[PDB]
Amino acid sequence: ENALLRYLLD
Amino acid sequence: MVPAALPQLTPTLVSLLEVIEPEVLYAGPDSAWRIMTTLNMLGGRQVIAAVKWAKAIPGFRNLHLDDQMTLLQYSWMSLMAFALGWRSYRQASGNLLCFAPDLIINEQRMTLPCMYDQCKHMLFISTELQRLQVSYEEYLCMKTLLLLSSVPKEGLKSQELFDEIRMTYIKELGKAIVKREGNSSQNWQRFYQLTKLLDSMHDVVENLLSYCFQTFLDKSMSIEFPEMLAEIITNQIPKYSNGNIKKLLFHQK
Ligand SMILES: C[C@@H]1C[C@H]2[C@@H]3CCC4=CC(=O)C=C[C@]4(C)[C@@]3(F)[C@@H](O)C[C@]2(C)[C@@]1(O)C(=O)CO
Repeated sequence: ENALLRYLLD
Repeated sequence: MVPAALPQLTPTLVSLLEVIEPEVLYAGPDSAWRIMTTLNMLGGRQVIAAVKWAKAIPGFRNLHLDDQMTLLQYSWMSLMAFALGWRSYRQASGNLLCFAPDLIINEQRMTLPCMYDQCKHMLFISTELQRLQVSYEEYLCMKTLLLLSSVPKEGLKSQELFDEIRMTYIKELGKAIVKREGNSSQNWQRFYQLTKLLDSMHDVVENLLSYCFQTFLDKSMSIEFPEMLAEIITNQIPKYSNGNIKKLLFHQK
């Protein structure tokens, strides 16, 4: 769903 | 002539805000439809920089991951619009929106058909920073507060920590004001004024998101958004439209 935001935040 | 060296960090939140603040992005048109797409493409890059910035803010990464994602989704437009107001205010060259050093929108372009109604809201921030003569330190504190200004109605998973973090930056804004060396009475008045300006950002943002969401959704309008922005907006809308976004206010209103 929020793969990009999640990736950036990890 | 001095040697190469990094400036001295001190044990204060504002000294850290200053070091972690991203550098201004360069963008790298006389039709509103084209201008809009260009602004969005810049915006997506500025938002990626903003996510990296938020992860450096003392306390942020200690919040539950869902909390972090929600705060960013709820506040990105506010952070982007406030920074746009700042760059425009610091240009001191009149009513001009300074999206990037190589992308300025002057009075002539701001009045193109379809542009004024959206540019006027962005310009409002600039004229307010100018009217209050906001200092860089005050601006950094206020900008951090915008990241912590819109929450889910049901509360965050890390609510207690969030409340502590928020109070930390409210005090830091107070320290930035005090530092200007006004008297006690001026300090009280200024805290009132800057918190009123923070509250007024909620209304500004409501005007901007209206354009953001409609232009994003109406695929027939052929206004493009980069991937990152598209994903955020896609997730934000449901929360926004369901009335889940609670605006924290300093003043009753
Ligand atoms: C009126 C809205 C608010 C506009 C945004 C206001 C905040 C901002 C500041 C910037 O430095 C770069 C992009 C953004 C983040 C923006 F300017 C572009 O995205 C286009 C934007 C969404 C808008 O013009 C659009 O809806 C056009 O599609």
